[PDB]
Amino acid sequence: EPGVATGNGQPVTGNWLAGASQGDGVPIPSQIADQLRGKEFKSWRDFREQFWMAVSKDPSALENLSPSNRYFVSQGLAPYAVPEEHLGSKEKFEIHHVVPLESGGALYNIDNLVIVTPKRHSEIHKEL
Amino acid sequence: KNNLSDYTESEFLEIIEEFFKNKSGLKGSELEKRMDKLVKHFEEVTSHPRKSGVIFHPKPGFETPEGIVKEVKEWRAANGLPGFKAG
Repeated sequence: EPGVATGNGQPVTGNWLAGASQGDGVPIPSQIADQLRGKEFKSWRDFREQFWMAVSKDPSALENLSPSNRYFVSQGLAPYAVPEEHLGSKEKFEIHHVVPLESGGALYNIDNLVIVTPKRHSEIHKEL
Repeated sequence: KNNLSDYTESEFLEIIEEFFKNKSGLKGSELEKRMDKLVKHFEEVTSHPRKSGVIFHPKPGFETPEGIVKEVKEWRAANGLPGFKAG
């Protein structure tokens, strides 16, 4: 289902991907939101690719990623979290909606998106 | 293919380099599913405890394809496991 991205994100800089393993995830940085807001996406898969590609153009994110993860996000691929934050075969950083569409969050609302590790995602689910 | 000992060091390095460049030429979902396959294959044949962490979260100095291969070689030698094909 095609849509249009909205939202301002949240202004924090540094290792923002370090918060993905803590709390209920890390909100999307404003400078990332800037690249996505006002753009149209043909599918969620399309948005996901564009999201990481935007992460790949962000120095605040690149500097805290390994050369390998830097290449991945440059190709629109999700980066891999540390082994400690894996969940079996689930290893990639994940984009997740804070509130689901039937509760009733928006599909391309950047302010409704957070990044979480596979481990933290399971821990979040258990707290619900 | 099936085991690490089936690989020469140069052949295995060839796979690792794909985690830094687009060798396949694939894009989007097809590229990701190939890299998915390579990651899980990496973890399978090396049996390294840090799994994909060797690639995506390497120790300082071992961030490059050469470093990744060297970490694999060193760890397997330290655990009395068969190394790469010669050579």
